[PDB]
Amino acid sequence: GAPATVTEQGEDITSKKDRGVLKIVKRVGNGEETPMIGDKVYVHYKGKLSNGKKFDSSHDRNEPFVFSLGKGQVIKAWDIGVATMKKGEICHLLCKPEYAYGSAGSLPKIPSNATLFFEIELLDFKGE
Ligand SMILES: CC[C@H]1CCCC[C@]1(O)C(=O)C(=O)N1CCCC[C@H]1C(=O)O[C@H](CCc1ccc(OC)c(OC)c1)c1cccc(OCC(=O)O)c1
Repeated sequence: GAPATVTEQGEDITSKKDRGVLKIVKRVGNGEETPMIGDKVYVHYKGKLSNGKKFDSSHDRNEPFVFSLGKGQVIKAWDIGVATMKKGEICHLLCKPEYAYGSAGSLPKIPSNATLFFEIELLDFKGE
């Protein structure tokens, strides 16, 4: 499925090139530039365990997820990934536990040492 496609075809977007965060652009965004650090970003996402089991989706509450980019308000893979996106883009990310919830996890739904799949749609962003 989609996780396996990222494993097989994904671009390594980490600074360390350790395959910790892998990305495929699924829909090219029409936006010109990536958001700046600090900007308010508006996203819709689907989150799955590596095995494909759904754990959360913003589409279940019909509400975009909103955070400030690059401020450590979310897991490291998200700060890394969203920073590479343009407005309107949908990407798939595969995130090793070092760049997500590590040995601690996010219990009960996310276990220790989980590799996570996310589809992120960058709906919009506004300058810090
Ligand atoms: C099973 C995970 C669910 C649980 C219900 C809320 C969303 C959820 O956390 C999720 O789907 C998720 O895994 N997210 C949410 C979308 C952004 C990516 C990821 C996330 O970073 O969530 C943070 C978790 C807290 C966090 C923050 C910073 C971290 O590193 C610096 C970090 O590392 C382990 C962990 C998040 C942020 C804000 C709100 C939130 O949940 C809603 C709430 O608390 O009101 C969850």
